[PDB]
Order: sequence, then structure tokens, then C-alpha cells
Amino acid sequence: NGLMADPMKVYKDRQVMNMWSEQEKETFREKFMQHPKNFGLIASFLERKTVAECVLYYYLTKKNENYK
Repeated sequence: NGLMADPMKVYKDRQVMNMWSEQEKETFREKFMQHPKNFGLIASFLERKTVAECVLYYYLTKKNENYK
């Protein structure tokens, strides 16, 4: 598609592409959580964070907590 669908939830998490905080992860984690293994919508609503570029959200979460 490409008519009525613009990115929104991101303008606040624009500083997440290089630092997804506990509160930020709340948005990307929620969509990815809502969308069981999708990495399409999650990386589509927060434009700044693409699917292939979203990987920088998962390996960062466990880069200090080790919740693997």
C-alpha cells in the first residue's frame, strides 16, 4: 500500500535508534509483543526503526540484563 498510512509513534523515540530505553522499549516491545514475531509492523509504525534496523533493539536489551 501507500496512500493512507503515515508513521507516527517514533517522533518521541527518534533517539531510540541508538538507545532504546526501558520506557522506549515499551513501544517497540509492545508492538513486537502484540505482533508475535513479525518485525514488520513493529518496524513500520516507528519508521526511524526499520525491520533490519530494529535488530538493534533486541541485542541491546540483553546487552546489560542478559535476559536471554
